[PDB]
Amino acid sequence: GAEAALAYLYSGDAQQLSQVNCSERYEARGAGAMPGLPPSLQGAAGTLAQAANFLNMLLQANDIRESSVEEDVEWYQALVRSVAEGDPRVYRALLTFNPPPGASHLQLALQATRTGEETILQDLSGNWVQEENPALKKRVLTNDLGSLGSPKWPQADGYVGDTQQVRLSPPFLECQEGRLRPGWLITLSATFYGLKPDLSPEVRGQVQMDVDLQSVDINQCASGPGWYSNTHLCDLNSTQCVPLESQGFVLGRYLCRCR
Amino acid sequence: GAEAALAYLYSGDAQQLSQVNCSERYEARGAGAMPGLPPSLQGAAGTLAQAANFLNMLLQANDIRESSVEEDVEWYQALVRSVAEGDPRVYRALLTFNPPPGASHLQLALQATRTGEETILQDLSGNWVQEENPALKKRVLTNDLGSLGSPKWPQADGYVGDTQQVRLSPPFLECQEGRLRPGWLITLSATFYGLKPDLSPEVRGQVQMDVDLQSVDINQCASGPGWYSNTHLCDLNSTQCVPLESQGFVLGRYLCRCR
Amino acid sequence: IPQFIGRSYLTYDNPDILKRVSGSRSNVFMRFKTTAKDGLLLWRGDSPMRPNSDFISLGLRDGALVFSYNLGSGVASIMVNGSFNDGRWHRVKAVRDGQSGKITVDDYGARTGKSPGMMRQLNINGALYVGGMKEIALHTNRQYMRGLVGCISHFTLSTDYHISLVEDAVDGKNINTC
Amino acid sequence: IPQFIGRSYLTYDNPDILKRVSGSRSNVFMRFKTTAKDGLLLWRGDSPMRPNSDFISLGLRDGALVFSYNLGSGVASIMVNGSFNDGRWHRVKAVRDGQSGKITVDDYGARTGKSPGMMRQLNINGALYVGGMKEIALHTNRQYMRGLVGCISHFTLSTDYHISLVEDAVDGKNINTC
Repeated sequence: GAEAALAYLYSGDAQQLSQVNCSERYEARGAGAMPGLPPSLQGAAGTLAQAANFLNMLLQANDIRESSVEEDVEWYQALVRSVAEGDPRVYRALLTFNPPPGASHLQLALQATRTGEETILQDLSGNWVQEENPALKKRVLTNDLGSLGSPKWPQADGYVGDTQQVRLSPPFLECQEGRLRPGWLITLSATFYGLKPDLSPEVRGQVQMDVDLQSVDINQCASGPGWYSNTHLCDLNSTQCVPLESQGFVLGRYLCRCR
Repeated sequence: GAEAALAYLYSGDAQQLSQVNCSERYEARGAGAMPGLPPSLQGAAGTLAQAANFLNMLLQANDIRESSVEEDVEWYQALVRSVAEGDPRVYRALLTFNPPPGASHLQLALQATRTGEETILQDLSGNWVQEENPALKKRVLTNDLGSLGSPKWPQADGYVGDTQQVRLSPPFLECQEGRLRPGWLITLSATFYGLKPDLSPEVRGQVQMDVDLQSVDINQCASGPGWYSNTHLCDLNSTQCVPLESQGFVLGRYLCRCR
Repeated sequence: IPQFIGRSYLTYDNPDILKRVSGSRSNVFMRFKTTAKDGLLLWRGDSPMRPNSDFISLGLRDGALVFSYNLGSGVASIMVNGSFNDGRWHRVKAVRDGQSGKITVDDYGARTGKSPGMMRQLNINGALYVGGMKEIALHTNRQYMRGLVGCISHFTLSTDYHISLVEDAVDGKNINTC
Repeated sequence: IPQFIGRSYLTYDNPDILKRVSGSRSNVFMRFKTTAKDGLLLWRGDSPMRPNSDFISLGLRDGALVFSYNLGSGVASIMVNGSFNDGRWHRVKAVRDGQSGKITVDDYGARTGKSPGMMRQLNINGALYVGGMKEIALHTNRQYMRGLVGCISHFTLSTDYHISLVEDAVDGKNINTC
């Protein structure tokens, strides 16, 4: 639906439960402007590019760790319960090992779901059958000689990404059984990297976040790293406006009179 | 030494290798002001309070994971090789499991050490014998029912901290065999929490960072979240100054003439 | 002794094993395996006079591991339940804090066992029997009268002192073929 | 078959096991154990005519696991070295990519094995022998003429198809007592 969706942007708060029977995700086809990680979402893309490194140096040093992921499912139940806390505004936190190459099933994808003072954990591996849906990589030479008795290899080379490669998503709101929940979320992604036995662009994995944007203060008639920026529709006399509220994520609710 | 130390702050760059035979760590006994995490050190204290959560929900759900830490020493060799990359200005990254309660030795402390395009890993467990050297904790109710077949427990309660509890350290520079290295570092800390079999203030562990501050631009005669702030020693005519450089971490090198 | 078959008992002599159990803490990491419905795996406890004998225990009553630390004033009967009677390996960890500890099984969960009576720190003399006792019926406990079977393994007591089960004993039998 | 003692061989029939090996990929997770200096653990390879027989292998030459995948045009002789001749369990993983793969041992490190001759994708017919072969000297390989011992374990081929080593076979001997 779009009849309610739009009139949910403009002063749509929850007005009579803006439900339209659904199966889709209404994106924001406007000046979302793809801001580029507002400094508020700077803790998040930090804690989400570390949990893509802890799993980046653990599948690149002992490759047998890619064939026993169903017996080590006590160590991956502590990551997705950590990504689910890299911010005080979180909805989900989700890990999806990719299917084995040239295969079908998804192989062990979890999910945590903040519900206030709680975090519920589920296995959505029997639903996302066949995965229902290379980068800026700089080598970091692993070196081991420290009189360590646990490993027995001098030197090997891994691949590591950073915290300015987390990907964004145009703001959306999904529908729950068909009855749109009003939240205006946004998703942040990442990507593991095992070792292909020549190179290392093999992308097995992904870890994702869901953040709530119904508490940020959009700013139509100013200039900043916000989402809708300088979008004011002033029928200008001489262009004197005033954004006047502590509004949430409501587009076009300034006051352009300012005589 | 302090004769060289001070004349290393003021325009001391590496002037004739400011070495004085040493065994100590010269701190900064001045207006370091304890700024409060300048927004530049905001990625760091993010990636360092996640690796204190991944180890916070893994020793609070399966307590036998506290009695086999020397056989699981392939999973803790991937953390300290991740904390060592939560920033582009890093020197070390160090994990120290505390000694077993009522015991002596340190029990498996590692260290990574950035050296450009490298990271060296060592076991400093035979040196820090006898550990040579409760918080703001909010409960997060672990809930498990997701048709998971890997665990078999409905509900239990853990403890979790956040990314505004990373601790600071007054800027210092240490001495290497006695010959002070000029770096002006700073350390960021953290803390695990296992389960005492009544409560959960048992603090077994710590993960630490070392950051280089010889590239930040100190600002004596302005106002901000910097380290030495509004420290200008203007023999004021009417207090018109000018901080004039892109200086590093050099105290008192403005120009207070500005007639 | 790995690979018990019968009433094979096992005592201990080293004054270091005799001391880590006695105190305000206790740990065990017995990686046992069994095909029985009762038994005894650890019975450090002084000469049992009138029931109070400051005894510790780790039984396997009818598929229910029962950490049974006592101080005389108050008994403790912590318990887990499952398929422990038959099958394969199982990882125990019977932590204590003087008055409180778990019986944490492999993954079931930390079934905490708060059960003091008034006091703490009374763990007292006696040898550390593992896997049984030459005769156990006459002893005041009289609960682990049989079931002394299994194929025991790693036994790192007090989270530091890794122990070998034949290298530090003085008695027993039948190291192999279970 | 767990617990080989002698020349115990083992063949396979299921057309799913016969297909995951043949292709542009291969995986193994044999958790074996041995007290020998040679042997054979996997010999899928068609009737060996003139040496090129598109054979794969996983030997234990004098304490040196040797992934020996072949395509006819070019042999491969990947190798690790250690104390594999005697001792306890060991975790293999012989990944392939059509022309390149590891022989990753427990923790030694991924000794990569780039060794094609010109081409790829020629894995061809024949049964999947594990642990040996009824007679191996007459076969063109003639390298794994003895050492067919050990006590084999988990064998999850192609990272999906978990396989039982007696439930899907047609031959062999002596399941227990190694």
